Amino acid sequence: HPFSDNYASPNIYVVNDVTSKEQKSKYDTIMKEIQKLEDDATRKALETARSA
Amino acid sequence: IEVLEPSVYAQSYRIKSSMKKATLLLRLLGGLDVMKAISQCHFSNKKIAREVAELLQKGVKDGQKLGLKPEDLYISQIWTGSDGFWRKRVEFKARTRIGIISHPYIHVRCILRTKSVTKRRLAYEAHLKEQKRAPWVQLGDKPIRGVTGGVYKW
Amino acid sequence: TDTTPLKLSNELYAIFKIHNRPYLVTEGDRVILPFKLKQAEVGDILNMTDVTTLGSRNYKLVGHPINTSLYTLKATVVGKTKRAFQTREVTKRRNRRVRHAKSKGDLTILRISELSMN
Amino acid sequence: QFGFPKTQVTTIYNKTKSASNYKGYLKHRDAPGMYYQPSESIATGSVNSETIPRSFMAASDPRRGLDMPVQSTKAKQCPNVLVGKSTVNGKTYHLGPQEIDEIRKLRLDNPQKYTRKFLAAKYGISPLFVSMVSKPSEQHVQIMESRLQEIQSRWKEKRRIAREDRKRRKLLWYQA
Amino acid sequence: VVKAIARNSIGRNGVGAFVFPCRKITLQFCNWGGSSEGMRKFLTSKRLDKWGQEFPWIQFEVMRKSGHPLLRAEYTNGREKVICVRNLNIDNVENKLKLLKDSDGDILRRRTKNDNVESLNSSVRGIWSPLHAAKRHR
Amino acid sequence: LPESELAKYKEYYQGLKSTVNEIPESVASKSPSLRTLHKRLQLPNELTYSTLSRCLTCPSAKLPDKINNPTKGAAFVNTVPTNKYLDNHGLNIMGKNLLSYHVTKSIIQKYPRLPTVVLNAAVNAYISEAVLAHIAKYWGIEVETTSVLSRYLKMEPFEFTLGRLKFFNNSLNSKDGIELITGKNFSETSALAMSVRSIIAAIWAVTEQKDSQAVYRFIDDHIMSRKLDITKMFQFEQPTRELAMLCRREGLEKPVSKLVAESGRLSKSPVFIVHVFSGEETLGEGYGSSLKEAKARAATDALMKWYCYEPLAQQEPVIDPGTVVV
RNA sequence: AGUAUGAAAAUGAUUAUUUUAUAAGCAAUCAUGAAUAUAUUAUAUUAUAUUAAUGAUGUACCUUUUGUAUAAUGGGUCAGC
RNA sequence: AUAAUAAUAAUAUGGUAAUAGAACAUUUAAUGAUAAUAUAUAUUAGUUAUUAAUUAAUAUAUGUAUUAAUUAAAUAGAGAA
Ligand SMILES: [Mg+2]
Ligand SMILES: [Mg+2]
Ligand SMILES: [Mg+2]
Ligand SMILES: [Mg+2]
Ligand SMILES: [Mg+2]
Ligand SMILES: [Mg+2]
Ligand SMILES: [Mg+2]
Ligand SMILES: [Mg+2]
Ligand SMILES: [Mg+2]
Ligand SMILES: [Mg+2]
Ligand SMILES: [Mg+2]
Ligand SMILES: [Mg+2]
Repeated sequence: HPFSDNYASPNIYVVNDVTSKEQKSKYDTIMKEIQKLEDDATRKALETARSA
Repeated sequence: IEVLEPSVYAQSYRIKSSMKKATLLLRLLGGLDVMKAISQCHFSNKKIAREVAELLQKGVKDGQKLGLKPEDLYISQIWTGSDGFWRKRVEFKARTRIGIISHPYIHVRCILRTKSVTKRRLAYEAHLKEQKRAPWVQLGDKPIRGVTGGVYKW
Repeated sequence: TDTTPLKLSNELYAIFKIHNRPYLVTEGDRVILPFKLKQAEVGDILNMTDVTTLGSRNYKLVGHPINTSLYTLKATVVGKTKRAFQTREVTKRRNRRVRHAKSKGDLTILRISELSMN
Repeated sequence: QFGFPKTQVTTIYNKTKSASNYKGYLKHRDAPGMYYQPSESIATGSVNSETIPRSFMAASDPRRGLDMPVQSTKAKQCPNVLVGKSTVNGKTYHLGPQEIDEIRKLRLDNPQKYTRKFLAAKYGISPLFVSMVSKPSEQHVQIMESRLQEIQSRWKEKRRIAREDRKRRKLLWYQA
Repeated sequence: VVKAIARNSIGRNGVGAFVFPCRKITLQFCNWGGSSEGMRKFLTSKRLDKWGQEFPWIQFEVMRKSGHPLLRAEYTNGREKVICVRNLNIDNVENKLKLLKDSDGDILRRRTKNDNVESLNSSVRGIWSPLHAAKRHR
Repeated sequence: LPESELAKYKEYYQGLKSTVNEIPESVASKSPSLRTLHKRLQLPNELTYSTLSRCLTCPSAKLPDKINNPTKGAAFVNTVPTNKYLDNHGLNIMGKNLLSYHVTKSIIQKYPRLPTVVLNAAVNAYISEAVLAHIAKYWGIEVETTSVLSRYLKMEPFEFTLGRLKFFNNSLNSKDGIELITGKNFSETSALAMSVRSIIAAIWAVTEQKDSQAVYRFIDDHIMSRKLDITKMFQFEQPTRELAMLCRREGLEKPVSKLVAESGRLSKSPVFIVHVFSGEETLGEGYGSSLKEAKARAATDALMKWYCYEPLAQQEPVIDPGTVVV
């Protein structure tokens, strides 16, 4: 389990091992959140329009 | 690019003839205008010719249906495949000798493209190539082929 | 030895010999030595201490190691790479076994950076 | 000048029978020192300092005084090639303004009767000069162009290609 | 008249300055996988650090991937050598790395007999001519 | 909802933006790519890593309305709005100026009396945009071809981002063979060129006082070291006339072409050697398959000799009387 | 002789690139022009790939033999066993 | 007092019948992470002194290895009947 800190030199670095599943999941979650937000806003706007 | 230029693809049914026989005729219809090809077929005294003509007609019809005008269509290429399941029969000869007769069945496929686009494009390409062509120079700088040797000979 | 007409010219070639193998170069050329150097690494610079012949279009200085005083010819090492891999197949004429003789010799690549009169 | 020994690019082998063989040249070795080896080659595409003529060097460049753009050939012997008549017998500026005007007028009037050659014959002067002086009626030019076009059309396939090749060659031969 | 026909300059890597041909090296390995044991050892062993110290113009990435262990190396010219170091030990891996570093990125290629020099400079002396020879033929 | 992933991402983005605005020194130092670049080109140590980072950062203020049409070809999701006072825009201009000056000067030194057009061409060859881009590529200045979101997902620090080149690059610009034609600002090559120029500018800035010629030396090592055969740049209309004019201008006898040697007349491929004499001084040798051709070649050779004259450093700076005009 | 799938080869037709109608032999190897194709570092005077200009070199493979280009044995090609 | 790698000097490295030593491919059993950004197979171009594996692009599967590696074994490798 190496890190960029372990190699005592600026040129050497370790790219982060973030599983390609976890990342995907995160992305999905973000998308969902966005949907919840934007859609909600749209709904609100619609309601406002209906009102007046 | 090749695929995009407007084409029509026509296929025969299971012709009862041998590939060789077919190709005997098909060699004649190489880059012919469809109508000309059809005419040729009409008058060719070979059994396969009828079917070929029919196929060509069908192709023309398809072209008409889908956008293209008969007088623009030429045979871009046309070929013979063996069709499926040829049935082998034994053919008994004198003494105990045995031949095995096989009854071949083929199919003719053609691709018709258009003189308006495809042919024009190829002509253009040819022209370009010609333009590119370096001239024959009398004292042309022909490279001194061979390795030098690390030593001047001049 | 009056070395003025070499001094005055703009184009100049040299025929230096590494391990007696003569290479004829101008500045900016890439010499492909057919062996691996251990003395020099990549990025190092070699001052050629054996130059058989310096030459302009019409004049040429010559001599068995001509004085290092007279010229400066120095090459930088760029690459140590091998020439492409080959399997020449060795066999006799009624013998089923074959001996695959593999070959991937090594090259050192130089670049003639400086080539001048001193 | 320099008093160097001069040499051919020598081979230990027979030059007549084996000049392309590199090994011979390699084998040959000459006594240490300076040498003069005249280049066995024309200096057409070259930009080498030992190729430039003294007249094109600045009056300061040390190479002027030195002797290595050698004048081996002598101009007395070499025949004039593709030269104008004005070069063989010097240029003349005899023709006045009135005469010039007249010539111009003539050109304007009848190009087929008073063609360039005819004009030249009349006034002891070059066709080129006449051309420079005076433009012919544009109609005539147009006609000529048309004729040229017709001629071109009349060509076969091969000839056109040949012409093109020739043109290309011509273009090339000013690169150097 | 004089008309200019366009052209571009050709880079000669070593004549002025010298850019170092190798730029990045990616040590690729796997936690699970006996083939990647030597690589793992190498990664562990301060050798990498030493290498970094030696050669700071070239950067060392260290990836974690499920397959065999690799040393993909990236060069100035653009090309990328890739050496799978399946089942090698520490020293062999190091040697491989060294090899990678030494090479310029250029593709491998068969050389003919004695094809040594490679110039883009017009011959100092001219190309021989029959008419401008010192010795005429017969 | 134990995790607000949109919030975290937003925070990350903000941080990135802040870093870009600053280009903090520590962060720059931490970046490996930048360090490698610095080592590679043997840059002077007065040049900081922040400066280097800045050089790689092209001016990207406001996201265009061309983004809103990914359906119409283009989408810009890689970049993050740059600081207006901390871009490479200023440096770039300076770099360009330097290139224009110095390269040109060098060319002049090499070849006095180089026809203006030819000189211009040479200059372009030395420092055209494409060439500069190529140089940049060689150096290893890579482009930020990864979306911010993607980066976040990966969980890579800002150092890496800093190390990369940063401009409004069209993600999805050559997919399915469709290329959205845009201005100079959105081309990769241009960006690369700018970066190159910026580096030079930076160098100049750092070494303006301690060692003024350092920048020039660097340029020579990198830009002027590149081979260009000046002989390949010329193309003459009717050179004979020009030659004659030149002769007239100078103190030379009128030039005359003359046959020196001839072989294979009456053949497919003959050889005619004609020299252009001015009295006795041969002014240009010229070979040809025809006489006319040979003559032309001779003239061309003469012209080349006149122009591409390369005087020594021991000479006193020679200044030509411009180009011959006819 | 299950059902799906199948860019496995041999084999046929066709198209493209290229070479080919003064040239003679295991059809390859090495040298070496030229033409074409591809290449998001061809910066090019670039690199690879394809291709019977041209030159040199070159008696198929196995078996059995003192010894095989042999006009001694064996094999039509490919796939499976 | 070992192993791995690298040096220096030296000696040795044709080979039928034959002897000796060391590897690789394929398939099955024991142990066994991982993942559609993954894998398997195929084509093309690279890479590693290369019957092998790996990289990139491409095509087809497949919610995914009897996968890496060490053992155990073999219906374990075919132009020769
Ligand atoms: Mg079927
Ligand atoms: Mg009967
Ligand atoms: Mg039969
Ligand atoms: Mg025997
Ligand atoms: Mg054998
Ligand atoms: Mg002989
Ligand atoms: Mg024999
Ligand atoms: Mg038989
Ligand atoms: Mg042995
Ligand atoms: Mg078996
Ligand atoms: Mg088999
Ligand atoms: Mg076999």
